[PDB]
Amino acid sequence: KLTSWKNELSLQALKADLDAAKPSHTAMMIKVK
Amino acid sequence: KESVRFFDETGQATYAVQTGTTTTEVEVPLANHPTVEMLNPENIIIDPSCQ
Amino acid sequence: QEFQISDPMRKRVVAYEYWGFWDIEGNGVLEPIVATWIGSTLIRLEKNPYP
Amino acid sequence: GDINKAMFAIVSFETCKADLLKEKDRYHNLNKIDWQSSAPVNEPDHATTTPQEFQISDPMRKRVVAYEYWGFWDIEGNGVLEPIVATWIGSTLIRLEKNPYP
Repeated sequence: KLTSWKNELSLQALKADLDAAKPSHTAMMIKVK
Repeated sequence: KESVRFFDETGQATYAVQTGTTTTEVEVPLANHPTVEMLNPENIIIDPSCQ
Repeated sequence: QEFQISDPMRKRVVAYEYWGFWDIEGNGVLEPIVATWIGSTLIRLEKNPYP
Repeated sequence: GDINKAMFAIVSFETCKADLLKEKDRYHNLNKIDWQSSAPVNEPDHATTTPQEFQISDPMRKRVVAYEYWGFWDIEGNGVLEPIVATWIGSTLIRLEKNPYP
């Protein structure tokens, strides 16, 4: 739709990688806090 | 400037006489410069599997 | 938290950018892309413009 | 007490399918393996900083643990050792060749 690629991204797939790394990032910020 | 412009293109020494003009459509550059910012570590997430 | 601007043009919103490598083609090669979405709506999807 | 006289060495490292696809002919039988098993979650013998709960939905960018065997082997019945490199993932041999480095 937005691009001509035959493997165009989807919003859920992009957000799937977001919350996947969220626990690791959240734990790191605890020591930063 | 037009005379030397044509000289650069072809090498022919030609006089330039202003006879007319037209309203063209151009795009004036503005704020064309790089930027650097410091990100809050809480607002950025990196791949844990980066080793 | 209580601050806001009445003008819709100057409204403050939060945006997310996704920078990384994705297999944009079925051949099996990763390519650098940049994606931006606001409010669970995709608005930008293109390859990395930087050289 | 000498690395030069060592006859074999095994190193475990993480990789992805896209990383393996960088070489178009170095690996064989890549399709037979599954991307759910042999994960870092299922390999307690491999130490890593990757979180145990972390995973990637994309099969291309899936994280898997791979083993490399570097050493000298008597690849011929004559009785002379030769340097070889072997790689296997999930109890499946995918790479077997001599040492390419000069």
